[PDB]
Amino acid sequence: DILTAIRNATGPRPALFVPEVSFELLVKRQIKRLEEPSLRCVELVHEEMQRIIQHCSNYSTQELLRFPKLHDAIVEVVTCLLRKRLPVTNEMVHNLVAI
Amino acid sequence: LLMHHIRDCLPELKTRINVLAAQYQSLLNSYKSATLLQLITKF
Repeated sequence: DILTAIRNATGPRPALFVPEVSFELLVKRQIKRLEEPSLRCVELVHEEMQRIIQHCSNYSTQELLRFPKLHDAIVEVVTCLLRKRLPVTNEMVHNLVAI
Repeated sequence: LLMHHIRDCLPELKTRINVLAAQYQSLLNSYKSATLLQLITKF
């Protein structure tokens, strides 16, 4: 790959300076590898939030256990809110990376 | 009484379903004239 990049930089006519296009492409490709850590962190945070919510509902709200319908409604509302917010967070992260 | 016994384990099933739904949603993040023009420009 390095030899191919050098040959492309040299071009048909003689030359020594490396065009900035190749460097820009290489650095962009290297930076693009940082997307997966962001997705993994977002997934871990979402799972931790879900676990915290479940623990609070089961344990921190012993009184709420007497009304299982209210608990189910609250869980459904929280899940819907998290599902709605997830794409917004992903888009925000993508925009921040692209900036 | 049977329903009360069932409810003793329903929260675990609900949590598992929520986790599965969250994973499925996460997997959904990434998996004609305009397209032709873009391909021509790229070429």
